[PDB]
Amino acid sequence: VHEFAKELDATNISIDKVVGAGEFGEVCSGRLKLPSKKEISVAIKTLKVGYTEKQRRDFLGEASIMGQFDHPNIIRLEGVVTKSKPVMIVTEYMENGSLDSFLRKHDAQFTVIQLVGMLRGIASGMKYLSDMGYVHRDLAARNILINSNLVCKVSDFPIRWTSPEAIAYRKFTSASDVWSYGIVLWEVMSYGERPYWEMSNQDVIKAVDEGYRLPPPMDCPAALYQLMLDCWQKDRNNRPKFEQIVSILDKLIRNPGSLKIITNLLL
Ligand SMILES: NC(=O)c1c(N)n(-c2ccc(NC(=O)Nc3cccc(C(F)(F)F)c3)cc2)c2nc3ccccc3nc12
Repeated sequence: VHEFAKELDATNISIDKVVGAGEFGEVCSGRLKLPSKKEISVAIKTLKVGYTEKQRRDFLGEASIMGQFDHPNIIRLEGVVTKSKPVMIVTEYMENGSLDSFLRKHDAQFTVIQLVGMLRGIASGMKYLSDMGYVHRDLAARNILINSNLVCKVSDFPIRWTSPEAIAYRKFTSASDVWSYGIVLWEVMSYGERPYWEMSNQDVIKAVDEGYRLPPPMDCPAALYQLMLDCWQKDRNNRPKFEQIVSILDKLIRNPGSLKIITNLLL
């Protein structure tokens, strides 16, 4: 793990609060004193006490992966603590939490441009990840974190987010991430509505396979809805690349004049 993750000295780490239960144990908020003496807020993921050797492997393997990325829209790994206890992964702090929860608290309270800003950020981090040959496989609004300036960053802590072919025979590529991105794009313009709500999973699979798609969110610009449908092409070879998605979003930020055109599943 130490090839990509720095071993932090625990005396440099202060715990301030428990802010959630994660999968391998709790997540906390705290501060990290860097070698240069600067102090930053961090999120601190603790490995649960009484962990098995395997959960350790997996807990840290997440840090091996994260430590390979250095990008403004990917969660930054500050380091790990393994030569003392509890075992920790320390990451940059994101004040406004998961994106889906955050947007649900603020239904219809942002401008279309603010929302596109969030989406641009996500698209840019994914462009980087796919450039490194990484397929995320769990790209979803709940795995996107958003900081106090509304900057969104890909993270990773699922039928509704998965492409038909990935569901069908585990064909996971960057194009299946692009499918998931279109779902994220729906989640954002919907302010955190569950994709396909509570439909039986069997019917989510079946409906999408027959050509049905999520409907446009309320007041959704045509441009963003068409982008969702492009992301949701049945033929994975026909989906945009992340680089094209970023380019499209950069255009809509330049001219909100394009966004003026406004638009149960649709076939
Ligand atoms: N508020 C924050 O700043 C939080 C924060 N940074 N984390 C947190 C801790 C660990 C992760 N881990 C990862 O993102 N792992 C990971 C694994 C594979 C790939 C990638 C990626 F590179 F980005 F593709 C990341 C993600 C997020 C949280 N996990 C939480 C879990 C539950 C509740 C709140 C949480 N808050 C936070």
